[PDB]
Order: sequence, then C-alpha cells, then structure tokens
Amino acid sequence: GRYIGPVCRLCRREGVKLYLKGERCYSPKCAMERRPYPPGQHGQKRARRPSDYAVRLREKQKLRRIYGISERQFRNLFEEASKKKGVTGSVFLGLLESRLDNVVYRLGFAVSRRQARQLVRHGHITVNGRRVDLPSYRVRPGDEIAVAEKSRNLELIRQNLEAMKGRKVGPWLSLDVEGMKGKFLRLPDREDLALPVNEQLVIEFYSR
Amino acid sequence: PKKVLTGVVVSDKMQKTVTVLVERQFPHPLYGKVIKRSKKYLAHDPEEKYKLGDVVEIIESRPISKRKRFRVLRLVESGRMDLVEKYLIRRQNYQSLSKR
Amino acid sequence: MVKIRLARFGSKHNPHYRIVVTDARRKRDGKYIEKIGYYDPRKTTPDWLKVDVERARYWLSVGAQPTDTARRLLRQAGVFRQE
Amino acid sequence: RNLSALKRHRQSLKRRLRNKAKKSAIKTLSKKAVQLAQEGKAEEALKIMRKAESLIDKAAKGSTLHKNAAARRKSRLMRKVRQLLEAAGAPLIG
RNA sequence: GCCUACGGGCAGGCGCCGAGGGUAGGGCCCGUGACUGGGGCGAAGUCGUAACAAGGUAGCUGUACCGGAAGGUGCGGCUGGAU
RNA sequence: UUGGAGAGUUUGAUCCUGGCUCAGGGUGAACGCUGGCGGCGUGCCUAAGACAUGCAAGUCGUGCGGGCCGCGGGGUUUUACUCCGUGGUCAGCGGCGGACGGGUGAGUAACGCGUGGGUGACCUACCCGGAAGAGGGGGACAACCCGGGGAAACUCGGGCUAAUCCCCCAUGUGGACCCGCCCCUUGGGGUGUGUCCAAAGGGCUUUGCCCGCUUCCGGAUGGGCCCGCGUCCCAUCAGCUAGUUGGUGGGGUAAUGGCCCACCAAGGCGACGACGGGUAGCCGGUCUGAGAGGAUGGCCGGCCACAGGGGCACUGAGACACGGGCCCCACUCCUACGGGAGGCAGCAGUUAGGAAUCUUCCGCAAUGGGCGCAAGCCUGACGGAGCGACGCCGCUUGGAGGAAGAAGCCCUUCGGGGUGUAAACUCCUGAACCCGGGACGAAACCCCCGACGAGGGGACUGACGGUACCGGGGUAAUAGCGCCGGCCAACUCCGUGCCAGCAGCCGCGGUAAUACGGAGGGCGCGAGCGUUACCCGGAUUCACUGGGCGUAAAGGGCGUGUAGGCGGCCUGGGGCGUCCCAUG
Ligand SMILES: [Zn+2]
Repeated sequence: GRYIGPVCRLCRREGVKLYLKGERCYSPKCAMERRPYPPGQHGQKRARRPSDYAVRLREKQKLRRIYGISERQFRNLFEEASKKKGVTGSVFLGLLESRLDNVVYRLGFAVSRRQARQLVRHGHITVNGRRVDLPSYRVRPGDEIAVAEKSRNLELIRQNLEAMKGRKVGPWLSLDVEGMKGKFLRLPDREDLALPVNEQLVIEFYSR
Repeated sequence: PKKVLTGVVVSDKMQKTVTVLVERQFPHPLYGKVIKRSKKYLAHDPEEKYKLGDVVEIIESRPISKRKRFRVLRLVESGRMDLVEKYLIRRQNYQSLSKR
Repeated sequence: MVKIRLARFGSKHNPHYRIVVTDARRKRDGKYIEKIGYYDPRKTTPDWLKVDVERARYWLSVGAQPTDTARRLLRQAGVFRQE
Repeated sequence: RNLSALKRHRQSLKRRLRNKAKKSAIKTLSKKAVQLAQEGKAEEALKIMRKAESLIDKAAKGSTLHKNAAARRKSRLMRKVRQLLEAAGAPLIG
C-alpha cells in the first residue's frame, strides 16, 4: 500500500500548498484556495500551540508527503544520508531528488509526481538506453532519462511537452524536447531547491 | 622465544626442585592503576645448587613432572630473605580467618 | 594432498567463485590457505577471471594437484604456457 | 540390515592375529636373550640378540612396529644386555 | 591340545586393573506432606488510645521484668524536647 | 573531534533524594485482526524423547581365483567330456576410501576455547622434488566342493587354490640400534667398527611408454604434547590434597610426562579465593549503546565436545572410530523361552512435548570429495524447487480532469459545517491474463594433431525450465491494524451511570465521561498493524568514563596494628611499568 487515496486534502493538512495534482492545483482549487482549514469536523476550530514534537512531526510529513513515499523508504533514505560525508540535510534532499520518478517529474515528462510513477511502472521511461519500471531507482549524474520510442506518440506525454516550450528546467537538468530526452547534470544544491520545508526540523525529528 | 621469568626461590623442601615466586605488574583491565599479581613456578635444579632466598631466571623447558615444565636459568641476586619473609607471613596468616 | 580449487561465494543463482589452495580434506567454503584468484561463471564483468601466475606456479611446484575445472582456468591465465 | 564395508572387520581380525604372533614372538625372544646375559652366555646371548634385532626390524617393515617403535626396542634390548655382560666380560661373537 | 624348518606361534589357564552390583555407615540435592510462625494485602467490626501540638505521664532507645492490647515500669543513654 | 533529546509519578504548594513507568532500537519468535506479488535469507529456541519406511559410501576386472545364467568358436566322423573367447550377474580374496564430508551442544569453568609462542620431547597416507634398487626360494586362507549344530541371526569341521595377501634368502644406494670420537649444545649434526632391514606386479600403441613397488634426504599440507596472558556467579563453600607434590628406576607412546607401576622423600595448592556449589560449548562476529560498557554467541566460518548410558581395544598415516568391533546397563521387537535383533544429535517423515519451527520434492548440470589409466561409479556434501508475510528489499490496488460542490452517514448556535475531488461521470495507462521467441550459467575430463609438455582442433553434457528475460496483445484490477486524557500526532455525539468496563504509569467511570461501549471525524503505519516475551537503551539507578554517606539509605561503638595500598628534597646507574620507531 503505497498510499494512493484522497489527495489535495494533505495540501490542506499542512496549510502549505502541496503540488500533488499539478494542473488544477493552479486553478482556484488545490483547495487551499478558498478552504485552507485542515480536514475533519474540527477544521474550522482555533488550534492550540503545537508541542516541539508536533512541529518536528508535521514538518517531517510535509517533506515526506510531498515526495509521496512510504515512511519506510523515507526513513531509510534519511539513514543512508546520515552515512554520507556532507550536510546531513542537504544530502537528504539529494537522493530525494535523485529518484527516477522524481526526475521524470522535473524533466516535465508528466503533469504531477504521482503521474510520473505510472509513467515509470508502466515503462514509458528510457534510462541511459534501457527501460526502467522501478521508480525508487537513483538517477546517477549524466544519465539520459528519456521516453520509450514506443510511448512517444502518446496523447498524454505529447500534450505535456507541448507545454514545456515555455518553462525553464531545473538548473541541474537539461532536456531536448524536440527529441523528448533529458540529462541529469549534477546533484542539485540546497540553494537550488524551492521546497517549503526546513530540513533542520526533519533532522531534528529523527533524533527522538 | 622460550619464555623467561625472574623470580625467587621460596620453597626448598623438595628434591631437585625449587618453588619460585614470580611477580608480574600491569594496569587493571578497567580501573587502570597498576595491579601487582604473582604465581609460583616449580623450577628445576639438577645439581641442587639454588638455595632459598635466591633470585633466579626461569626458562620454559621440556615437560618434567606433572606441573614442572621449567628449568632455572642463572642466579640473579643471592641472599634476600626479605622477599621470602613476606610470602611467609602471608602464608602464616592463612592459618587465621576460618571456622575451626 | 593439497589441491587447488574453486569456492562458492555468489548466492542463489549468482555463483561467483574463488580459486584457492587448500588441503583436500577441507570443506568447499572452508578455511583456505592462499587465495589466488577468482572466477565468475556468468561473466558479468569484463574482468571475470584473475590469477597471479606467480603464486600459482609456487603451489604446483611444491606439489598441488589442481581441480580439472580449476586447471582449465589456470591454463586460460597462462599458468603453464612455456614459450 | 547389511553393509559390505565390514569386510574390514573381517580383515582386521586377520591382522590382529597377524600382528599378535609377531609382537609376542619378539617379547619371548627378548625375554630369552635377557636371562642368558644374566648367566653370562656371551656367545649364545648375542646369537639370540641378533635373532631379536632382526625380528624387530622385520615387524618395522610392516604395520606391526610403529617405526621408531622398533628403535626403542632395539635400544632397550641391547643396552639391557651390554650392562649385564659386565658381571662377566668378553663378548664372544660381536 | 593345534601347527613347526623344534627357534617359536595359536588355543587355553591364572593373575592385576576394571565398567557395574552387593552389605554397612555418612553426607548432600529434588517431590509430597500431617502438624505449625508470622507476614502482607483490602473495604471494614470490635476494645482501647500508644504516637503526631507539653497529644494531656516529653519523646526515642539497649536492656530487664510484667501485661486483653496497644504499652507500663526500672536502669542507663540521646534531642531528633515545648515553656 | 561528523557525536549524547527526555516525560509521568510522593505536595496544599517547593526543592532535593529516590524507586517505579514510558517513548527508541532488535529477535531463529508466538498469539490476535487483516493478507495480492516477486527477489534474497531463514524456519524445533522445547523431551540429547521415542522412532516405521526409503535413501545418506563406496569403488577398482589395466591386482588374483571362481560360482550362477547364456552366446560364439575350437579337439570329437558322432556322442559324453572338454579347450578359448565373451555378455550379464554374484560374492570372495587383495588396494584405497570409510578417521572426510553431514548432525548436535549433552557434557565441560577446562590450556576446552581466544591470543602469542615452544618442540635438542614428535608423526604425518596420498601430492611434489631429489638419490638409490626391484636378484633367488617357499607358504597360508576365502570363493568353490563334502559334512554337522541352530527356530532364527548365524555357526562349526574337513579338503582344493591364485594374487600387487604372507613368509624366507641374497644385494644395500641408504636407514636402525649399541659403543667410541669430533661439532654442537636438553633426544641437534658428522664419523668409524659390529649387528639388523628392502621390494609386485599389471596395461598397452609390448624392445619401450604408462600405472604401481622398495630404502633413504628434503618439500608441502595436516596434527600430538607443552608454556605465558585472557576467560561467568556464590565466601550464608575457607581450608583442599595421598598418586597427592617431588626423586630414582622401569613400562608405555610418534613423543615430553605420575600418563602408568615399584621403591624412596614429605610434599603440592589456597583470601592475587584453593576446595565446594550453581550455570554455560568457546571465538570471528552480532544486537544496543555517544562511548566506555552491557547483552549475546543459532544461520556462515574457525576450535572443542558427544553420537541411547558406561567401559574397552583392534585395524590402521590417522579412530579408541555416529551408518566398525567386544562387554555390562535401560529401553523396543523376533522367539520352539535355550537365544537374538536394534539406535535418524544424516536427509525427508512419524509421534511426543510445546506458544511454536517445512516437502517422505528435483538433479548429479555445476562446485567439492572418494575409488578409477579412463570411460565411469558413488555423493539426501551440494545445486535447485517447494511450504511459512518468519525477516529484509522491490512492486501493485491506478493517472489526469471533475461542484462553491449529489446522495447517504455525522455534527449544529439550524443559518450551516464535515466526510470531499472523495464519489459519479470524462478521457489515458495498463498488473493480472493471452499468443510467440527463449537464457547465461558449461566448459572441461575424453578424443585428435603436436613429443600423452606448450600450443592448437573436435565431441558430449543441464536439476532449475520452458523458468528469467525480449516481442506482440491485453482487463481499472486486494486493504488492513493501532491509536485519538497526559507522556503522545488525532475530538464531537450518543449509550452508560463507581455499573459495564479501561489501564504501561498517574488514573478514568456514582446522569454533563475529549479516559468505558458505538458512531462521525482525525492521527499514525500499510500487506501489514498490534500484543506478549526477551536483549541493550533511556538509568551517571553499580557511577573506569561518570555516584555517594551531618539530617535523605550510607562511617565500622573505640583503639591496636598484619597482609596490602599509598609516600618528602638533590645527584647518578639500571631501564621493569611507560613512550617512540621498524618488523612478524
Ligand atoms: Zn491539490
């Protein structure tokens, strides 16, 4: 059970916009537009001061839910990130942003993160030449993450790239829309990320 | 390298054999201070030369009696009861502290 | 009679050997004497077999009948090529 | 309820008897040569020691005498002899 | 007795040690247990009021004897005794 | 310097002391609710209980002789009887392997294991290398044939016969032992006389090559014994010891040794914990921990220990020998009641016990081992499959669009809030599933050429498995458990009424329960989630890091001094501790 249930509800739990559905979470409706209160029968109620724990918590989740990844991997990552020489936080987002499924999203070969998954599990994705269905896969720098010849004439993908002529790609990424390709340049830097989170809290959380 | 220990004759009641008191020193495996421990080896004197209160070098030898696998090397410092005395008084003390 | 053989080290369906020298009587995967090369049955890496003929020669010299299959790998390594 | 790797026991017996007769043989001969030297039969004593030494070394050839085993017996015999031949010197043969 | 080139070997016999057993006595550990001490618990009855304020004979205490009971008393010690 | 989070709880209230509790991580797990997939790993932790059945060690006819069944060919004019060759089959004699590998932890607190060393106290099958040799003579026992005992298992006796089985004799490169000397230095090495010791043959491509054989020096690997240091709890276990400690001699071994015997001496050990008792295979590592430390030691590897209980030896390079032997004991089974037959702690399985631990599967393809010149035989070592969410890891139950928002369910200050973009519905992708193709792992030994060297060429050979994996086609296609008073993320209504019940701890419940029971809602985690049990952790609450003792629990009623610990200034030697370098 890798989640998959009511979504732009979490956009609502956190109180920060969670780009979980893409188009639409741009139309007046990631719900945060016009209904910022959290879910539940008590959403509209005055909220008490959140224990240190609470914030440390809620902020872990914010990270997590964005990438939509079962705690088990998420925590695993964070573990693998503690073992690397670096800033225990920045490196976290490192692998976090290096997952095949994410890449595709940033490459624009998909409306949303979720969508990207399917694209991967269904195998519409080339990676340095061969297809790949395992999203959790880690895209090394200098890999041609692309689309299967087979998938190119797709009503979805097509309509997506059409949009790309008009949006810059992440600074650590390249792509040749014309040929529907794209390369992973180098691990993105914290300064390069946009995310409305505070790693520090996340780290701080994993020491309880 | 056949081992070599330096110690003292404390016993001289036996035949061609002498009991040698060998003191060793070392930091306590956990508390750190130098602990001083010891052991008695049953040395071996062919010509009955070695006498009580003599310090001697022990060397690992071919098994001889049950619990007598050392020959004496050379006499280090002769005449020094001082040390024996200690061993002795300690032994005597043993007589005390019981349920008889 | 010390032999020269292989040692299972891969895993379920992933055999990865280990050319070594040991007394006949020991186990396959048991305490060897001098590891002298490994060979990869499936050949996934361009480097699926190494040897160090220098030591190989020692053994045989001193007397160490090698396994049939084992030998074959030493021959490939040029363990016995006298030119 | 059978197993042909038992033939070995069927065989061991054969060697038990085999070894046995040889070993004892020696003992007897040795014990013979001995009491001769007690009396001072310089001639014959050796005549026997020799039959002894042979028998010993003969078993050593096989699996009857451990190896150095023959040796000890060769030492413990000759020595026990020479010495006795002091109670009345002059070895006849050699 | 069996075999032998008579040198000697096997069979057998006896013997020591010896697993184990018998008899006597002792020690030590487990199970079951009549009879039996007290203990702790818990809401709460009964008789009394020892302690906590000088608790109403200051208290505490080693010891000793006595007593439904708590405790009382002697002797000594202590303040962790109010005025 | 890549490394350390605390909270609840004694009060009217405070602070301190202090204990109890929780959150964290982990498990060869078990139980409950739920349960789709694959990969890799792992699965009696309890009765070392008892065990049916099958399989788990054999292999050589290029070591020797034959029996059964049968075929071909010879000597016979023919017949009976025979001579050679041969196929199957059986077992024997003889060689090698059974002392490896497989299991298990009972025992054991011990040189058992860990570590580092010793061996002038040692052996070592087959392998490798180097030197030397194989001359002559004879014998026994199975098989087989004849007979006897027994219910049976099996056994007794008589006779034949081969061999690489056995014996004798000669040669002696050499080697052994005694004695003497030279060197070394505990039984190391050189040497001299004396004495003693060798051996088998078989196959072809048969005048030479292969296998094997004998003596000796060396190698390699493997191992015996020995020593230093290390190695759990109880002192409500304090003294233990008579082969016991030592000596001489002798036995015994590969070998040192009280290991064993005789005699002699009177010793040896113990608070630096003897002896007694309790418990436990040890380690690499593993778990936790900031670390120091604590816990563990199954899977894998190394070492030890047993192979129903206890004793013992044989054969052997090696055993005191799990599927070898002899005895006694308990137990099971056959029994003509005289007497026998048995040992899964091998693989699978049976039953028992228990909370709980799998298929009487496939293969000998690969790796390894044995035996073989080889073809090849054996290999429940192994390599695979299978069963168990028992662990970990990957993966799915869909993606996008979609109302100021359906219905139902919940709440309400009745106006509305909520579940909720959730659904419906729209489009798109497409696990399952279908068809086709289809694997590495495997290249040797062998054969051929070449000198059976090097080198080169040829052939066979897969359990997994038609599986992985590629190609095409292809359906929108499982979700559950815990929790929501504080610690601790998550709040309303009703039912209830110190009842029923909850509960880790503080507690909650006597009609207004955020603490019971349901529901709406919410948090947490997801093919899983809880629970119990156990480890480390929090706990600096055994304190080396890193505690204390006026009243909190803690100074011995005082003294005396024994062992022991600890110790003043200057100079020098030694350098054991201690520090530095190199090296194994
Ligand atoms: Zn949204």
